[PDB]
Amino acid sequence: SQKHLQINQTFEELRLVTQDTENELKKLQQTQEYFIIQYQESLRIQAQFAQLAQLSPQERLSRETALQQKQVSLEAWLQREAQTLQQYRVELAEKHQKTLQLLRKQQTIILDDELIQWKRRQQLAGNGGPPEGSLDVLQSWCEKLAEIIWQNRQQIRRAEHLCQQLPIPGPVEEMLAEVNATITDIISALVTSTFIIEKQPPQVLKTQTKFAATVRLLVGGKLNVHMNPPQVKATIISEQQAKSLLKNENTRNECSGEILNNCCVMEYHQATGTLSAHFRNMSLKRIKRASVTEEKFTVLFESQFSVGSNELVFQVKTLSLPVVVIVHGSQDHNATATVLWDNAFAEPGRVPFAVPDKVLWPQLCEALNMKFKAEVQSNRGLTKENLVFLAQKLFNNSSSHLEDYSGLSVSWSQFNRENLPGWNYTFWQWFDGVMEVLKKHHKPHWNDGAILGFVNKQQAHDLLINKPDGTFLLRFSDSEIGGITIAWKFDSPERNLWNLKPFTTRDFSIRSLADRLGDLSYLIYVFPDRPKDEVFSKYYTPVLAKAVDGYVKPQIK
Ligand SMILES: CN(C)C(=O)CCN(C(=O)[C@@H]1CCCN1C(=O)[C@@H](NC(=O)c1cc2cc(C(F)(F)P(=O)(O)O)ccc2s1)C(C)(C)C)c1ccc2occc2c1
Repeated sequence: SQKHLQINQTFEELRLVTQDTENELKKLQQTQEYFIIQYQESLRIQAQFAQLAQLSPQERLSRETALQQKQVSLEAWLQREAQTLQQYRVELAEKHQKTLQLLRKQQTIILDDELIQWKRRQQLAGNGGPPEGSLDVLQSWCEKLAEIIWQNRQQIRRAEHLCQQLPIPGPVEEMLAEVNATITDIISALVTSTFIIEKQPPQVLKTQTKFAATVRLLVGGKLNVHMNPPQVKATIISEQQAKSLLKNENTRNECSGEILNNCCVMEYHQATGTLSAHFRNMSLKRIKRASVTEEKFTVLFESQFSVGSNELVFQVKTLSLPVVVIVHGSQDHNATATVLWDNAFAEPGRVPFAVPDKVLWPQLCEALNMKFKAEVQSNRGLTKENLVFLAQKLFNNSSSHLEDYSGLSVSWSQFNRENLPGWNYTFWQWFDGVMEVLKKHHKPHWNDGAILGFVNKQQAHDLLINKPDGTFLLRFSDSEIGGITIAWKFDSPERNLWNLKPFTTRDFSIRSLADRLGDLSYLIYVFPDRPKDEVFSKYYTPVLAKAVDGYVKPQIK
């Protein structure tokens, strides 16, 4: 891939230049060590002058002049090697600065781009979007970042220890403080950012229901963390409690309810190299709520762990995607609309649960189509024609051209607060009502094309006129939520086009949609041409004999 293999180039380049500094560090370590032994030779030259100063000037003539020559040269060498030791120290800090600034570039790419892309993909998958996929790619990149930063951290620890053993003043001290300032800044960011929720908890959480979540740390294996697997504490929080948590204005263990099994320990898995806490049996015990259906909450996962050193401790916190809490499950219907809006229209880097008031119509379309396909479980989504029908209903306009609605904004109030033109419901109620009846028992029929649905009473009439005396279509009724009305043709005294009473799921519980179509004589050709028993053959109930009626084997009528 494009910037996928570009990452690997600037990753390998980091490992190469980090090895060059490793070579220069072991080299300087030797240069210094020799210099220390040579300095003791300079000290030992003087003590030699004392034992030399005993005998006659017959021996002292040669001894004192040779010892002077050896002391001058060694003293000039020690003085030049002393500058060399300092110059080399600087060149190592310059190199360490260079590989760290380059490491920051690669860090930001992994964390602020590829990670955010994964998290956005995850966000939209809540609304039915495409799956975000495995973290494998980002774990490998995070491990590299963790490894390279750790290597550079221990290198500058060793570089520092040499300086304390042999101090040389100047720029070195300040440049070393700067590399350390950067080194901690990089690890802190790397640590906090890779404590992520792999499998988010249910966004429409029903009280007293077993739910699950999975919080992975991407730098578990490649750092001194899996050795002591840390305890992770799940905690339900409010939208205000989250805005405070992020601005650092929290007050102790502030929260909004109890969670059974809200504590779990991370597990290290060899081969996968993954450190992950799978909260398999969580459950909501109670809630706080100072609309109920428009109330955002979040599962706050926290943990504390050390990274090798006893001093090096980090406190990690990650927030779940906003969840709406329900108790009776009856209001799942409206909860879904708030979650839908949030998952679709959340702005990157927003303050906790900041969604826009209005959005342009085709933005909302994208979302409705996304969720629609996902719910009815079919590849047949909302066509440009169906999109016009919903634009007509929502905006209360007459136009049949989709491009007309392009600049129009749907507010949250227009979507699921104020009711439609002359109805006892909102657009989301009508739309979700339709997905619900389809999903509940019409998934095959929708997929098979047998339910045109998104056509108005007029649209249906200006279609079945030019059709034989039994042609009919299936339509979504505007008056009865989740209702499917039949539009058919049959020439009689006054009327020749007819709209039968809409069927609600109640009616479908008694007799099937297919059992009801086959039950009616007049209905004989499904629109446009297709015969009735051709489209609904499959779904016809083969009346099976009862046991009470005395049948030893399964029989049909
Ligand atoms: C074996 N079998 C299944 C039967 O018994 C079949 C017999 N049947 C009928 O013919 C019933 C009996 C009463 C009148 N009737 C009708 O069919 C009449 N139709 C209506 O009364 C209405 C049509 C619409 C359409 C909309 C709408 F288009 F969707 P909108 O866009 O405004 O929402 C809304 C309200 C209404 S009221 C008639 C066709 C005009 C004669 C009938 C019985 C119990 C039913 O329960 C559900 C459907 C249904 C069907």
